[PDB]
Amino acid sequence: EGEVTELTPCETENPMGGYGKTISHVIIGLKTAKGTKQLKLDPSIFESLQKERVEAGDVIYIEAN
Amino acid sequence: LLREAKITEELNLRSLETYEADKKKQVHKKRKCPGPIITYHSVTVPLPPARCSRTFITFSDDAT
Amino acid sequence: REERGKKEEQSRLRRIAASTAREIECFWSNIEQVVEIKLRVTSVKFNAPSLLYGALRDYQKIGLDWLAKLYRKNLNGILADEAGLGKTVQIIAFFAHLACNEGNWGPHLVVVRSCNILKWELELKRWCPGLKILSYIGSHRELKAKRQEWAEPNSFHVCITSYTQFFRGLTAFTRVRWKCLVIDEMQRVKGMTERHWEAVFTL
Amino acid sequence: NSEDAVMTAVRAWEFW
Amino acid sequence: GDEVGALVFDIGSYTVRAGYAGEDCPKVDFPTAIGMVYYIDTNALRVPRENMEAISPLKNGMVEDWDSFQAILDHTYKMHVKSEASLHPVLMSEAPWNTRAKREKLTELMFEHYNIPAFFLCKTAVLTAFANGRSTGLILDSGATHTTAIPVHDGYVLQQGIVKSPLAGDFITMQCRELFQEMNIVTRSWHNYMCNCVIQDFQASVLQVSDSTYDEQVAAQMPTYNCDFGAERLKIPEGLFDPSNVKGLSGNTMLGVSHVVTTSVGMCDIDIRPGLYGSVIVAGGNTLIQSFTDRLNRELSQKTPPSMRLKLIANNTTVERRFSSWIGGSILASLGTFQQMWISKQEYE
Ligand SMILES: Nc1ncnc2c1ncn2[C@@H]1O[C@H](COP(=O)(O)OP(=O)(O)O)[C@@H](O)[C@H]1O
Repeated sequence: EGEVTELTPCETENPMGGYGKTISHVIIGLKTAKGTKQLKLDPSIFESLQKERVEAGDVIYIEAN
Repeated sequence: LLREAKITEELNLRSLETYEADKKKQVHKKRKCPGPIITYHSVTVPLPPARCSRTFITFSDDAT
Repeated sequence: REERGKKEEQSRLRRIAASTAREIECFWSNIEQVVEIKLRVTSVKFNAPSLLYGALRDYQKIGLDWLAKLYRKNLNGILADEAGLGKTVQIIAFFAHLACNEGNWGPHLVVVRSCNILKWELELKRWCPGLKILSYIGSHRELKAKRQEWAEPNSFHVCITSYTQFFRGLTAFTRVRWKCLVIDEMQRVKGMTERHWEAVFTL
Repeated sequence: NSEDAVMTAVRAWEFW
Repeated sequence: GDEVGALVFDIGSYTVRAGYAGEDCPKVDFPTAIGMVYYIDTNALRVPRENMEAISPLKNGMVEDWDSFQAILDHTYKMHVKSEASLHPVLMSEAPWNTRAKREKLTELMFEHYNIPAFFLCKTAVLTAFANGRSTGLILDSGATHTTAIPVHDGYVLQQGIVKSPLAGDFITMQCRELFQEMNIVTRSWHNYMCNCVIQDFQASVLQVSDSTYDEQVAAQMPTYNCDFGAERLKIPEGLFDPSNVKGLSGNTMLGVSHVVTTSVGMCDIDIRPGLYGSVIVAGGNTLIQSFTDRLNRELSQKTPPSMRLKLIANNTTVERRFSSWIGGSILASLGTFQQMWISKQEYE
């Protein structure tokens, strides 16, 4: 948990296929009272992020598994 | 010369008569796609042999 | 940030160009597919297997060997074998050997029944494909267009003609020279009172 | 052979 | 399959092509050289009016005189297109590698003077590739001002692998001159233009390319006065492919068509050279020479790595190869992307 700072580091398209635009990882900048710690979570979760109103500056409750 | 000419001619005729594709249907499906299609793609990649799974998400256009 | 923005602009231009290219290529492929769909729908035995793609059977090869004397000794005989052995394949192998051994091709003719024209050309294309063959349809208009490339050029070396069509164009076939005149199922050529005899004699 | 080059490129991307 | 009625233009160095989209042949075709004292048409080439200077808007493949460009565009829209230039999109055909300033100037001039509602331009190699019906390939163009091997991958010019050789309008306009003078022979610019025209006629008439290194050849006659030319006609075309073959009038080094293709393919990145070698495309006006594609094919086979396919396009028999760019441009404005990927009237404003 912590204040989120969403950012997607652009990555080359799937190397197994052609070229284009893809996202291999999604970094979330969870900031807690003790400090800050960015998490390079799986990109498939991006759907959940967009589902809820997860904007930069709110507290999110992430689950490990 | 004329020999290879007739060979290629009858080979083309045989190909035509035997043609009496799924890739073309996939390309048609692509045509029908409005264009902003996001593809969820995950493949097994190496680190049975030791390996792992990697996830990729391709975005067609910058709008999405 | 600046260099990544430059690279991303370049990649976006590349991707727009690639999308336009994919679209134009897909439209061209659709057009080509439509066009293709509209168009389409004391016996020496030493034979050369060059250009013989269709596999032949042992007895077929033996028969081919026995008949090598005809072309080599300038003889002619009847080939009366029970149906199911593929005499057409044997004649195709003979036509292939005539070229594999000697460099002479010449224009050939093959008389086939109306209900066997397609079958014969199909077998030709299947067994020993490499050849130039032409069909005979539309005695009124279509044939006139096909007979515009026979005099000067050797557009075809083998021809699959029909019985009924000879009697209406004897003045045309008798002009061009031919080497082999094949006629199958002579049962229709057993009556002397018929006009077919004198029509095929002067060839 | 093509799949071999594809997986080699994937391994190169993994190392990168 | 929507059609809006766009006029596809192509400012060539020898002949400008123009016509409505959806056609399989350029309806407009006439010399591009402008005769200024200010007449731009075959009539201008014919009318022997007062002192006239023969120049062209293109110079080294780049528009230099914008006045002549405006003049030719206006003359086209007035007489050839016979329609007002304010209710019809335009698909301009730029050079193989156009500059930022040139494209900006073209777009500004268009949107200001002509007020075209939609104006877009793309490379020529991609247009030719689309006309041939293939995305990936190697375009080998030989125009009246330059020859370039443009490797294209998915309809985009690989600017890193481009190349060029001095083969241009100067191919035989001055070599064939001396070749004829060997036996015997309104301003100076107009005289040179007429000389180039008659030399191009002689080219299209008798010039032929050999299948191998230069060798003896029988003689052939043709009027212009009449004369019989021996193997001389088979000598100059030799310089297109092999520099060593033409040792007397080819300098010390020269990148022939085959060498140009090899260099263009070698400069490209890996994972795409097989596709380029497999689908090779030729273009230009010099490709119309007799036995040109034959020699090109039978020579590139020797200079080909192992297990690399070499399948070119057998369209040289038809004269439409020179207009492949115009055919691609015309068929381009008959798609759905014409409405999706395109420049509208309010994108630059
Ligand atoms: N800058 C250019 N880029 C590409 N192609 C060109 C260019 N300029 C001219 N061409 C084409 O090349 C041709 C050159 O004509 P030319 O080769 O002398 O005719 P031919 O050889 O058929 O007698 C022209 O017809 C023209 O359409």
